[PDB]
Amino acid sequence: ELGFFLETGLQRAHVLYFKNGNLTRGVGRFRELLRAVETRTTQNLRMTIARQLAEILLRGMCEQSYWNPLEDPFCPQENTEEALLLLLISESMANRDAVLSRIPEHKSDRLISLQSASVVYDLLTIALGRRGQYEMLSECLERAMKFAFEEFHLWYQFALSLMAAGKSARAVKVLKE
Amino acid sequence: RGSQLHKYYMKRRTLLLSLLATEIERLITWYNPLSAPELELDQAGENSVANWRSKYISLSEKQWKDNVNLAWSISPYLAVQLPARFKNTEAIGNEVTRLVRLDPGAVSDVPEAIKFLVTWHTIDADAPELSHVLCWAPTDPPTGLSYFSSMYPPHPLTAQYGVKVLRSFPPDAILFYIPQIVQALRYDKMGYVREYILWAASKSQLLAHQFIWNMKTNIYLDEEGHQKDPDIGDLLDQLVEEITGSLSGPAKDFYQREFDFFNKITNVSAIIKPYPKGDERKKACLSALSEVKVQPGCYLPSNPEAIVLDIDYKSGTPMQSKAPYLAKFKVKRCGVSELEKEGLRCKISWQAAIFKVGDDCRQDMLALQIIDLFKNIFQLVGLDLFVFPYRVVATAPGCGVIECIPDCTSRDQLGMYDYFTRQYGDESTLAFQQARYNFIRSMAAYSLLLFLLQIKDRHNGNIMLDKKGHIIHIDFGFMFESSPDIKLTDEMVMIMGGKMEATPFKWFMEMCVRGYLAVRPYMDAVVSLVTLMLDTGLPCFRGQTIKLLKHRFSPNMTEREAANFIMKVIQSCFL
Repeated sequence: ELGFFLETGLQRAHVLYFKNGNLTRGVGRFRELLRAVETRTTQNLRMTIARQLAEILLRGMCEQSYWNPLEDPFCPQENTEEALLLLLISESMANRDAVLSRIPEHKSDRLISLQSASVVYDLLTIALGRRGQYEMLSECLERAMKFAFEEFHLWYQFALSLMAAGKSARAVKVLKE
Repeated sequence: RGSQLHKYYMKRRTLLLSLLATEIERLITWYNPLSAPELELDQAGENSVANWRSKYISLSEKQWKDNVNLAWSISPYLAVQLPARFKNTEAIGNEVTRLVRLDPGAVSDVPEAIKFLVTWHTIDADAPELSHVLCWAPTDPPTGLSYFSSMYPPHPLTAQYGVKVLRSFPPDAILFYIPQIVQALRYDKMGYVREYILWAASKSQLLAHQFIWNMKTNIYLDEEGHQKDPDIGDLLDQLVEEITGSLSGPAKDFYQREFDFFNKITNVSAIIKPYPKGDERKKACLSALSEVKVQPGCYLPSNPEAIVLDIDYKSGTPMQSKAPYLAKFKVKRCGVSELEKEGLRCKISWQAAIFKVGDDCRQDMLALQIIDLFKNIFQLVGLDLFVFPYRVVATAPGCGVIECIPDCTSRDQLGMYDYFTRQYGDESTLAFQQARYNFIRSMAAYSLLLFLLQIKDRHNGNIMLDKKGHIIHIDFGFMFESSPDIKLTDEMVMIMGGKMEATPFKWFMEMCVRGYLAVRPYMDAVVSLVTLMLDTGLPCFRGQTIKLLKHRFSPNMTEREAANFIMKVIQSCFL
């Protein structure tokens, strides 16, 4: 049903991999674990591993030190492409566990959900901004705008993205708010 | 280029002709309500206008969906206002909805433009995209509360829009609209309504008192109270416990003073309850009133815009019928903000109040709200009618405070033609004509009101005739489902001139027609207000009231036809 130490045995391997500097074998094992077909019991595991892989690939190495998942140094050809695909799938099947700002008496789960949304959209922004693509970024933040009710960060980022894309009046209204 | 300009001018000429014809027809309809062949106008052009009206009314659904396109090409605002100038075709609404859904940023005129966008689908409940309602302007409160009703499925963006529009008004409006806000808590899937309630209650003070009264009254189901509401009783009680106690200081002192004074004035009736009817009850109540002490700084909740000064210690009098009793308080009116200053720091008239225990006092509140809205509409337009909004408050299950009009003279307890003559002289004096005018002014308004609200089972005991000559209706308890649509005997018909061809009869008819025409366009607010109360399970709401109320307004008909219908109804309502 749901054991306790099998996940420990699965995870300490890559923990040792990336704490002893075995970056290549660690990322290879991460990729192979992602290659497993998802079931109803591995969604959070693939969440965590996908997020960590996206981070390490974005801030770990250059473009000239990467090869396709099938080969060994849809088929991605460059690292930001696979990172973007990972971010899209993660956000797409993440958007259905939201809490939607109820706050009747409990807040902690809402805080965790807001943290996860903030970090995923932060990686999306940092990935898409460098390549000078602003339209899809603006649409992404516009879709994301549902969660926020009294949070400054998303309003500020949405206003900046709108003003940097060409549209002005909407930027003016958001800036007024 | 010739042909380009030729069509470019011809199409706009046709559109302008149609619009001008419609405007002229509406204006001439408002000019004289009745046909009145003696009061005519130029005959030549009217025939051409009518022929053009028939010609443009004879077209089909095609070549009619393109006029919307042309109007949007000219300017979006004209296209938005196009359906208001009624054209008996639903394609205009669908085309306008499609056009605005394609790009909604062009129009940001608050009142009517959002109703073409807010419903992506009325009940289908899908497609949550392109709904950037954060740019729109605030609307009237009644429209905003529709997003929490039993009509629209819940959605976060609509809830944010509603809280935004509700968070932009002075406290007087929400004080007026209080009884619906608490009932709106039934559908609060999120926590928006409750947190707004705490925020508002922490902001001001009088609204907090009205809160506490309302959830104290409505927590139970019956007047006596033996079963509680299984739906919302628990969190209602939780809110009552939470709101009080958080406040402190002078606010706490004011709350303690006012509530202790109200309890000490409420227990008097229960104390004098054991005494039976007769003089002994009067003596006991007078002794209790002498026992009653007053702490300065209190106020009468039925009129939160005044400060009480003193009482008449020898006026305690119960009424025939349970111990409802009368009182007289000499007070002074200052305002609202000044009342708040006086309450936190801690000309002159006399009013009569009635305290009642053992009956419901909510349908009267709803009727009073509707009457006040109608009076405001009539005052804004610029007509001359008369209604009196006597205040009524419910403080506990079965416990109510009713304000009374000083110098009340009930007709039944006080031959109408004979009394009019012997009191106001012959027909050739001034006071007789003034009394007749006031009689007509009150009668037309109240006949229209009763026809609209379908209040039945009326008798001669529900009518009060003041000294001036006006008439006032009371006891609207049976309404909307309970029981000749207009009461018309022979005595007032005689008084009003002796015949239906008398001039005052014509005045009465024209005033009624003009009032109906003026009051027609607020069905949306009326429907929202009635639907928000529909659920409470009163002995009136049985389910089918909404369709009948909507149909009685005649929403799909032009001005002349509506005037004809109302005149026919009035004529048929005579015996």
